[PDB]
Amino acid sequence: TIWQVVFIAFLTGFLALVTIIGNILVIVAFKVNKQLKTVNNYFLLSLACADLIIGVISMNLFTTYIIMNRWALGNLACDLWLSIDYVASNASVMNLLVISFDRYFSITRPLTYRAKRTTKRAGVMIGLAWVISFVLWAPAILFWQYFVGKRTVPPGECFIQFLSEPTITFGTAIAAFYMPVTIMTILYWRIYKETEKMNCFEMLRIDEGLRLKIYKDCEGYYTIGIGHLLTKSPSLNAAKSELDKAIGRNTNGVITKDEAEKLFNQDVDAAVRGILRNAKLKPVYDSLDAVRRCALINMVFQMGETGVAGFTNSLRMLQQKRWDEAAVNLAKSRWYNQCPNRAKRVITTFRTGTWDAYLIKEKKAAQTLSAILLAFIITWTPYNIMVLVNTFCDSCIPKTYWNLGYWLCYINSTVNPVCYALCNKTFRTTFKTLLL
Ligand SMILES: C[N+]1(C)[C@@H]2C[C@@H](OC(=O)C(O)(c3cccs3)c3cccs3)C[C@H]1[C@@H]1O[C@@H]12
Repeated sequence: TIWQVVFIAFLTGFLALVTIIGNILVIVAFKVNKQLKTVNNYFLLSLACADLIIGVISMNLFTTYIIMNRWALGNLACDLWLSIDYVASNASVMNLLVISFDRYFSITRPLTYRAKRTTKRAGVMIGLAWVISFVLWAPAILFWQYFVGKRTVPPGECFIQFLSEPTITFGTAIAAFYMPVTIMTILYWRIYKETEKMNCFEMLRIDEGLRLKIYKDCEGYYTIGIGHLLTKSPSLNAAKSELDKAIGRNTNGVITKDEAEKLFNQDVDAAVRGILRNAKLKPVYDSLDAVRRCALINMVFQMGETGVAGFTNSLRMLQQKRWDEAAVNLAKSRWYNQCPNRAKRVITTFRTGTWDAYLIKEKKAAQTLSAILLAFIITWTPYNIMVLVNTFCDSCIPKTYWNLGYWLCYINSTVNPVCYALCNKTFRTTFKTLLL
């Protein structure tokens, strides 16, 4: 009978169609919307590119492989198929690594990486990923039968020769899947917790500013980098003494772009830990929303834990949601008189709720990473765990389970473009305007 084989093959063909029309919709949408011409979208573009080539070639040739239960198109066809397949998938997981380190460096490195990232740099990183994936797999497959001497793969099958042993296969699974997964997992949980601090920075870049030399605040106080007050005394000799105390060497005045970035984070974390430690700042910080929190930090980042602890009547109104009543309550202080230009933008935040005074695009959690990673894990885990199982025995895993797990790794490339439309609304309207 085996008509179910033809039926299932048609389903996989349908699945392959959904994959290729889903990925080409992403490619087209990116090149016609103009509003999606950002860096992170270009990473999703290449991810869609890798899913496209693996959804138009790999899924089709594997369908015929399980259909006729053999490989009857020579050895070169099998070698080139597995090469392109593995490279594309390895470029896919490296791309996921790129995205993971992308918006993580956008957090930890506001100046080194975040303030220096173009579409050209993205193409280099992606291009580098494909080159690495190429060198790792393509010569390893092709030039292996020309290395040992004779081909192990018999006419009628199609697999990898240097993955004969289950030990070397499991080792590759660790270094190419388990290791990237744990990293992306660690990074993601260090993004979801540290996404609120990204916008905390842009406020301090407007108020305090950025400079490598040593200047003076809106009152004549020595400060280097991003709002880091070295000292309060009008003496330059002792000002640099505190500067070199934070760096580690004789800067003789000026610093670099990475040093200023480092000294910035040392004062922000000290402020936040200065809020939680303080008995009059901790309940206030926990009574405000995540958006109103950076505004409070801006006060602590400047005045200090003590300076903000001197506003008793003010902190009481913040907890009691007396925003407009606290807006005028903060307009009667030395801070509002000495450096008033920035105070107008801080107080406005406490009475409205949004940062329309500072403008700045809002950034909340990782809306894209959660979908694509969970999809990537759930789909590929039944295969890699099966490799772990296959390692400690032989006939413990049937060929059917290998084919299914191989297909589960294929639907990963199918769900990935669907994850794009199941998140951002800009991708939604662009997938809707198309096709008409
Ligand atoms: C979807 N794939 C195309 C197929 C199944 C998956 O296989 C895996 O997840 C593996 O750990 C292994 C494949 C083979 C031995 S260990 C990876 C390989 C490369 C990057 S991760 C991922 C890729 C890989 O080509 C196979």
